[PDB]
Amino acid sequence: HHWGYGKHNGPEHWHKDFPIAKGERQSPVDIDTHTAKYDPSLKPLSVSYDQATSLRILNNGHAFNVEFDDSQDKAVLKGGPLDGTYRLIQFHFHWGSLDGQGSEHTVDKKKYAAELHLVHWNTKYGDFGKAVQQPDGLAVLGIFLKVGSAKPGLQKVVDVLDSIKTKGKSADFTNFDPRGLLPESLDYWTYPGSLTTPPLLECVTWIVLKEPISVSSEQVLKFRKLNFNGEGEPEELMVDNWRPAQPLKNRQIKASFK
Ligand code: NI
Ligand code: NI
Repeated sequence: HHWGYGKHNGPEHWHKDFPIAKGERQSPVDIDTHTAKYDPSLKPLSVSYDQATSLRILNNGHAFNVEFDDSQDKAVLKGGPLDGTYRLIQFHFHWGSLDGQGSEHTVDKKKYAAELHLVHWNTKYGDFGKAVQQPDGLAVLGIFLKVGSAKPGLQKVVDVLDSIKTKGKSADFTNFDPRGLLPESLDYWTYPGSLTTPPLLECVTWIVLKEPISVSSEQVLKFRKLNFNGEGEPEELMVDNWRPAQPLKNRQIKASFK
């Protein structure tokens, strides 16, 4: 709770507390769409969110986390590059100060206005805390946001943010359907990587959807009204909470589509 996104505590500093920041499988990365190899071996991706059950939303001083009840076999990601089954625990976003930046992954160096991360843990390790200690512990579905038409399924999120403005505030947040945040297509890129915030663990199979979602300007402007600070400290708007692209280091990015 000293790391952040600023000049003196941002991404270029994180390696001091977290040496893995300079590791061999760090995220995000630029997705070079011409270099990515179509992989006919990938099985169909399966997103089964019909029983997802949200519990709460928290401003953690970095982003806001929508946390789900993951105590039962509900809200599962499987197939694609995955072996076994991964359970949804939370989602969050990364976004910019301006529409021209905000995403963590880039596509041929293109930055989107924001990116959504749906975080799932491998059920073979029994819970999230043990899964993050394993190289195949997590599967994160990444979805790019562009500014245009509103996303009606985002509006419940946008409307609770005024209740969690500052670091440490949380609220009850039930019956949120994450299916309303998906694009039409499940075409994706996949590669082995890491968490994009400290502790930067190399435990993620990344699945980045090719098709962005559209959100309105007014929706992302409400993201940018959150605060990094806690109440009673100077106001610092919660913007630019994205780590830039890291070295690919001879990993391969595979495409699900030709
Ligand atoms: Ni700290
Ligand atoms: Ni993230």
